[PDB]
Amino acid sequence: MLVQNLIIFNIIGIVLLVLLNNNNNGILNKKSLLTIKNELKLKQIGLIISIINILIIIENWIGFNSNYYGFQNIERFLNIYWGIDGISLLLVLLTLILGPIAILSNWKNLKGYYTYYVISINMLVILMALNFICLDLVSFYILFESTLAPLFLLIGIYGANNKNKAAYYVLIYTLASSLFMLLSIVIYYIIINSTDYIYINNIILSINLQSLLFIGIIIGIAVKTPLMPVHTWLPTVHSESPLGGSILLAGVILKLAIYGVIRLLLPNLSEISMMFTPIIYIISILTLIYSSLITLKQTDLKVIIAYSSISHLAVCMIGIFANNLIGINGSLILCLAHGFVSPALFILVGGILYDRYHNRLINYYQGLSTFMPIFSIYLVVFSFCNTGTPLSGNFVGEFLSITGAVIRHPIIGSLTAASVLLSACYQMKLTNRLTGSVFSQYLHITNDVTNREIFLLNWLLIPTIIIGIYPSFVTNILNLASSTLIYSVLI
Amino acid sequence: DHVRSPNVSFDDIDYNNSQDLHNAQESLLREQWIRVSALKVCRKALESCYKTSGPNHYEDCREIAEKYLNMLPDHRIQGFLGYQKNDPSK
Amino acid sequence: RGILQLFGPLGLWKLSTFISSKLNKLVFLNIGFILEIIVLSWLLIVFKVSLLKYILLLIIFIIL
Amino acid sequence: AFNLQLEKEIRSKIDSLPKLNNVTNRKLSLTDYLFQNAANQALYVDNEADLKELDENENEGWEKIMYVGFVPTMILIFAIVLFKDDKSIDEWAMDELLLRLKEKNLSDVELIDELDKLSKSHVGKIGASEINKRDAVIIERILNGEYDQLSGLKKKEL
Amino acid sequence: EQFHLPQPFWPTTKTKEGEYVPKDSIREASKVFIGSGVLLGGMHFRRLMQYKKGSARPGLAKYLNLFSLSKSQLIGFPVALGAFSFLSHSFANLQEGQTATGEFAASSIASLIGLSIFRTKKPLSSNVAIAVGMGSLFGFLTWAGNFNLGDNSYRAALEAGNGNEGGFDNKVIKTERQGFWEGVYRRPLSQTVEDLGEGRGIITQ
Amino acid sequence: MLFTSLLLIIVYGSLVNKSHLLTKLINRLGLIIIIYTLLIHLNINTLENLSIGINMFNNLLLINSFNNTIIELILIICILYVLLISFNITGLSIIDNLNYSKRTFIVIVLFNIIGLTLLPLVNDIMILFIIIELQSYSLYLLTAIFNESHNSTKSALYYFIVGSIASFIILDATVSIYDDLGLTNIQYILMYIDKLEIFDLLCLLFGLFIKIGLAPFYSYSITIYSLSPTIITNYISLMPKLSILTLIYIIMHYINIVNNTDLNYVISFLILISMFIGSFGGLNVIRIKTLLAYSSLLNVSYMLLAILSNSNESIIAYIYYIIQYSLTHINIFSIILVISIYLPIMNNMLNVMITKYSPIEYINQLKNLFINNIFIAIALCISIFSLIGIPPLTGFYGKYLVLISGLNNGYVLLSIVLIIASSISTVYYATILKVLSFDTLSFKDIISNNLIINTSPENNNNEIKPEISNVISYVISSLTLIILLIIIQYENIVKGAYLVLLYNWV
Ligand SMILES: CCCCCCCCCCCCCCCCCC(=O)OC[C@H](COP(=O)(O)OCCN)OC(=O)CCCCCCCCCCCCCCCCC
Ligand SMILES: CCCCCCCCCCCCCCCCCC(=O)OC[C@H](COP(=O)(O)OCCN)OC(=O)CCCCCCCCCCCCCCCCC
Ligand SMILES: CCCCCCCCCCCCCCCCCC(=O)OC[C@H](COP(=O)(O)OCCN)OC(=O)CCCCCCCCCCCCCCCCC
Ligand SMILES: CCCCCCCCCCCCCCCCCC(=O)OC[C@H](COP(=O)(O)OCCN)OC(=O)CCCCCCCCCCCCCCCCC
Ligand SMILES: CCCCCCCCCCCC(=O)OC[C@H](COP(=O)(O)OCC[N+](C)(C)C)OC(=O)CCCCCCCCCCC
Ligand SMILES: CCCCCCCCCCCC(=O)OC[C@H](COP(=O)(O)OCC[N+](C)(C)C)OC(=O)CCCCCCCCCCC
Repeated sequence: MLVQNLIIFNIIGIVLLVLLNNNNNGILNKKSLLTIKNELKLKQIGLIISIINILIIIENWIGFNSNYYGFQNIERFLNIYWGIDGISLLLVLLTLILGPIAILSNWKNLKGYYTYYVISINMLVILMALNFICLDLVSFYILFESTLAPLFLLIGIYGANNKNKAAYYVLIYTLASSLFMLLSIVIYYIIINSTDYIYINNIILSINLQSLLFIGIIIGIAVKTPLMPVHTWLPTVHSESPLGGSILLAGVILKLAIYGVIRLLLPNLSEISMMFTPIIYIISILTLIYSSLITLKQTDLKVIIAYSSISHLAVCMIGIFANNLIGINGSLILCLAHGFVSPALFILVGGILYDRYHNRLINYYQGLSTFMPIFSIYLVVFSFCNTGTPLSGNFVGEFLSITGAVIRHPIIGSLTAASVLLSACYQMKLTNRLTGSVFSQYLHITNDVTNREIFLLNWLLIPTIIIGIYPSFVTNILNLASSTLIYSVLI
Repeated sequence: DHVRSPNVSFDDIDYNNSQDLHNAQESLLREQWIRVSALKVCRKALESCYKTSGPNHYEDCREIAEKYLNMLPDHRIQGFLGYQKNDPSK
Repeated sequence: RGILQLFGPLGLWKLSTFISSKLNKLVFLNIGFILEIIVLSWLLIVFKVSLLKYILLLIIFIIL
Repeated sequence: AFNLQLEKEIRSKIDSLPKLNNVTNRKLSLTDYLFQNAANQALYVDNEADLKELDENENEGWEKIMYVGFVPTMILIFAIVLFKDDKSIDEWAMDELLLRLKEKNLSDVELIDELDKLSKSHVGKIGASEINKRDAVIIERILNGEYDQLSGLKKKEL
Repeated sequence: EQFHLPQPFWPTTKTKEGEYVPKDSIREASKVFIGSGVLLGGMHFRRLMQYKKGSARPGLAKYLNLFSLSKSQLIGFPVALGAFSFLSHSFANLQEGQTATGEFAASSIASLIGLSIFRTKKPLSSNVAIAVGMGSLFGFLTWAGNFNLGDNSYRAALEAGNGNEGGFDNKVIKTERQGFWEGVYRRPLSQTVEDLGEGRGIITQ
Repeated sequence: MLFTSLLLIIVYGSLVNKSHLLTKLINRLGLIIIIYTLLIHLNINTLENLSIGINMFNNLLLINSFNNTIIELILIICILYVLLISFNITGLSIIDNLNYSKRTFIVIVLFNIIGLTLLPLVNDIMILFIIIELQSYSLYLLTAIFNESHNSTKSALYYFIVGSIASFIILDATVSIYDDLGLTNIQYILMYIDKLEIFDLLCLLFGLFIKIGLAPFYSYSITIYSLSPTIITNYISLMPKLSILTLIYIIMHYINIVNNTDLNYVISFLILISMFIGSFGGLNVIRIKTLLAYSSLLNVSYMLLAILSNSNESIIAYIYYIIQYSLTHINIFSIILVISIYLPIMNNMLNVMITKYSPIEYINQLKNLFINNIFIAIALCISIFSLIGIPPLTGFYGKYLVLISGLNNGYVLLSIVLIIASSISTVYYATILKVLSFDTLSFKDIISNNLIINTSPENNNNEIKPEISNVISYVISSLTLIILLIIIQYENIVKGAYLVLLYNWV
């Protein structure tokens, strides 16, 4: 019911917006009536469609059993089996909640073609949401790569000055790396004749073949989180992509890599994952430490936030490769907490400052608290969330991820605690400068945060603190789903 | 109502039976969560004994503390994949 | 901005420009050029197959 | 509510000022954007561009959708995580542990007395808390024997 | 105890100890060196005849310039190919078989020897950069099993019963390790300890 | 039907007077002939009956369910191509009159269709040589149909010389086999498959590789496709590959009986080089047809990997890939022919000269297509994304099915190289999309009355005048939606490819 309704309804929504806005192309040269107020009616229809998608997952959430082991809502549609568990359910809801936020963040800061942008946003959201409910490797890859087509055009049309560089980077870094993941999927379909999740989870392959399959998949996953040294696409893509593209990229697209570990590595390549964990920890720890020190020297506001996202997703990778429930739950909570804080920091840095001054150079901004006090409150509040200050979901995710690493590997997992210091070094260096000293001589006094931008900031802050104070809303759903990923034989 | 664990071992089933392997996987998960429940109850006894005994906690709670330190290494979730995919006797 | 660009976009752009410039010089309408290549390929039939990797190394030398 | 007679007044008055860049009783309905003749739609925009030309950050057109569709959706999400009758695996396991204690000790007068008087809401509050309840024998029996059956599923040893 | 690292290597037939009669490296390199120098030198003097036959035709001259080899390339190419053949066979004899590391070493050295002859007017570091790139390509070629896995392919394994045609059965446990392309339902726990070792959740905590 | 109706059309064309309308109506008669040919062929040939393989004409020909599918595909694609010359592509006489100025255009196509359909059926070396000449000669005559064009004639000279050298190589291979065995029938030669020199058949494949533009013989095809008129380049770049690749598959099916791995290595060497040239070759080019020529070279390398592996998974891969690639090829050239109507007109640096044969010649003539026609621009984006291999488009399943067959046979290197080749070629595929759309916002509010389409008049100023003709618009709509929505019927289509057998049986 879920997948069938989520696809059929959105196709009707896509066709409806095309029919209304393209009925007058034929040398009418008219003035229409939907083109008024920057295509307000067409924007409103797409905004409504995004909210309705959140209602569809809710109807299937009411019947979700947290005390059932296995996939639920098992459905067949387009010759593909679709199912949900505790892990998938939360990631689907996170993906769909950000849909309205992506549209509303670009409500009035596009030069034109609002119908195209709204369709692409709703198209990106559904394809990413469907990626959490597929039940085979090939369906995972189809949805993993289908987002590249709209994302490539979204950046190149609505992007910043270096959009051409950013569009090529996202298309080539992600497509080339995922084709290595396709090689591993083809091998599974050749030797086992199926790519079904449950079917492949029960098969033990030779330790040499598991190594080759792990490397193929990890290449696709490592580029998309991203990890060092294949991370160089992300800062360029984030600084040039539109605000809605940055929100979806920083809120959902990066979380597909962690879900890739949960599906494509842990239950099917269990023996070889234990072998690779020290290598994963070394790569991730250096990803965390290097990205934090590199973030210090950055001079672009939207690139600083982009490098901040890489540091925290290294911690998510460390937690998910811990072989205990504490690390796995911590990595998942950190994924959800990051899914709200990171888009909020892009709205503050690339959606409020950029929409007023159209410059992302750090040297132009200081003392903003004198004439933008409301902006400074949200900037300061989200900065402490971004560094894992307690009472925030980020801390609960970070503390359990660090604890899970220590339990997994006491010696090298202890280096993960540098996230506490290093994240505060670069994040509070930027915030201390935007809110420090006299109001900048290079800026003219203008409006403070508007009602729309207050609304976006409030509804990204609220879930972060609710999860931070009472994470059992999330841990109860994840408890039985996460316990299946642990591999150990104690005697 | 309160569902119950379908006690089913990997050692007594054919994995080609999809529903039987599902039960053995669930059966092993539910027995590990109960041991986590038992460990927390034992830790509850340790905390109450420590608070009440005051300076007598070393002697009064000695066997409770000894039992908690023994159960802690293995009264945690281990997953079903480890025992499903490994035969200890071979 | 250093080694990850050399082993990345900037480095591959220079490699692509060098290779594509070589290949652009090989597309021109000339009877003698295509006849020589056709007759040269007949050596793959004559040569024993163990020599394929030496032909592969020789071809990469000619790219330079 | 196109009201073509009203636009003619609006269009004419802007003509009384030939210079450029030197109404609240107006509204449109959903059926107008699709059924007005091509001539009338042109007139409305020509006024709207010129009316806006003759001009903070409010009435942008999103407030109704987000506060009727989105905020209730998050409230419904908040309600579900609060008041949905869903057991987690850890909450199920504690209930199962108390159930097996009852079954192993049917002949126990003391234990079954506490188990029956131990209400379902305080099952997860066993120990020291504000609730005044008797679980001393219940805790005593759990510390005595092991009520899990994990040893019965691993039939292969070294 | 040794570290337990993953081993991502495609299956290859392993010669039994006492097998692998070595190949004469000098003799094999002699045939490649002499045969290449004869052809390259012979084709050089054949093209000089085409030059003399016509030099007022721009079409012929353009095509001849593409295939023209400099003097240092007419000597360097046979030397690089001869050194490659010698070093590839010499390392293969050392290792009782051909390995990707042996081919990486043989190709990079052969490239660097040739590059230092027909690319004299370039910095030394530039020639080493190409030689490392050339050596990596041939090492990758050997790692992937040359042009085809042959008898080690899954199709070959499936025809020999070493595939997964019959399916799986958990009651059957095998002391010997499964085939490269074979999958099983359950494994001996001793094999897991051999692969992973004890520690972080295997046997002990 | 083809042969009988060709004779009537040959005579009828020479009887009536010469006018553009009459040639256009004669082209429509050619459309009816191919449709009747398809209906008659479908009425008598069925996959279930032809599974065994049926000999015809004293065993000179051998049709099976694998051959039959390609014959129907050839007839279907030829139907779509004739719609281009039988209906208006743009509607403007300065551009469309070219397709109606040659009365022998339809005659040559019917001549070539006969050669295309018979070639996969050849069962004798004598008839193999005869048919491969019949197909080649018609291609030369089609390449030179515009004999008042300097580039068209120059291409036909290049085509004739290179294709005659390949034919001599093909003839020389068959003469060597006849000398060895004294036999001419393929099935008789199969009885001595273990004793004839198998590399005598590699020489036969080498001549076939020249005719499909494989590396190192890729140079002439890249040159010819760029110099020929866009209507000619559309046909000659696709049609020879449908038949020759099918014949190569059948020849490689016989070669695999003896399992000569040395022969497998030489072909793998040609595939490896063609991937390198196909991907790196297109990176620095400015002509769209030169870019598509490298795309053709790259997609042929992908299919030849499936042909080289030559297993049960290879039949499904090759059959599906050839069908979906033909539709993508047809769709792209249909759009390129249409969108010449949006070309700006002068009223200058680099002295760029554009001719009537190829109005769209450079990639940057596709600029602002996202503004001029959004639906067509999206249709072109969907096709280009299919060539890239973006799921769930048809091009994704083509690469997926090719990889399955290649990796199942142990071709680890070629599977990795093609996936690297796919990433490299994505750079120049994306450049088309960058030209189409990336400057939309910085150019949306501009006055463009200098287009070719603006030269057309208007009927009444009260009617609605469609900007693109009915037939060409419906074909682009149909093919684009098939490419986009293949996920709906992919399971049923691949089950059909399971039934196509080439002496599998059991
Ligand atoms: C800037 C953004 C704006 C937002 C900022 C403020 C965010 C809102 C703050 C609250 C966060 C939401 C978390 C509370 C939601 C309710 C959680 C809950 O369900 O409590 C259940 C609790 C035990 O559950 P149970 O025994 O099973 O009985 C209920 C059965 N349905 O049953 C109970 O006993 C309920 C007890 C609730 C106590 C009030 C909680 C409010 C927070 C105060 C405590 C916070 C922790 C203390 C921190 C102080 C600083 C260290
Ligand atoms: C009286 C004298 C008569 C001379 C007749 C020959 C005319 C001169 C031509 C020079 C010799 C080269 C051709 C030699 C024969 C063809 C190769 C061959 O068949 O192998 C012979 C030779 C020895 O190998 P052998 O092991 O004895 O033969 C198998 C025995 N079971 O194997 C070899 O080692 C031959 C050397 C080949 C290696 C160099 C060629 C590769 C580098 C140059 C490439 C040329 C251009 C590339 C062409 C392909 C382009 C796509
Ligand atoms: C004996 C005569 C010489 C042998 C010629 C062999 C011809 C057939 C071999 C296949 C290559 C077909 C490409 C077209 C043939 C090239 C014709 C030619 O030789 O011209 C040389 C050409 C011009 O280079 P240039 O230095 O500027 O001109 C010389 C100036 N005096 O320089 C070139 O650009 C040639 C390189 C063309 C690109 C070929 C690359 C193929 C792929 C090789 C790498 C394979 C990738 C996989 C690697 C991993 C495995 C190790
Ligand atoms: C963590 C991220 C990982 C992802 C990164 C993966 C890519 C790693 C590869 C990095 C290597 C490329 C980057 C450096 C290349 C720079 C090229 C160059 O600068 O040209 C060198 C030279 C021309 O000289 P020039 O550039 O003008 O001046 C010298 C400047 N010092 O000309 C040359 O010497 C160039 C060498 C000639 C070409 C050799 C061709 C070898 C075969 C092609 C290589 C690729 C093979 C692919 C095979 C499948 C293709 C389908
Ligand atoms: C869930 C599966 C959905 C699949 C269907 C995709 C949508 C089809 C749109 C066709 C109609 C059309 O081209 O219409 C154009 C519309 C709206 O443009 P507009 O602003 O009104 O145009 C301007 C007109 N003015 C000037 C009058 C205002 O653009 C879209 O819709 C864009 C969506 C597709 C972008 C991503 C392409 C990726 C291709 C490969 C996908 C894997
Ligand atoms: C396999 C491990 C994971 C790697 C994933 C893939 C990363 C590929 C590198 C990024 C390239 C990129 O983004 O291409 C985009 C760049 C843009 O360059 P630019 O910034 O505009 O500078 C260039 C212009 N200048 C210098 C004048 C300012 O085009 C290129 O350079 C063109 C070369 C394309 C080569 C692509 C091959 C990909 C092979 C992948 C497997 C080896």
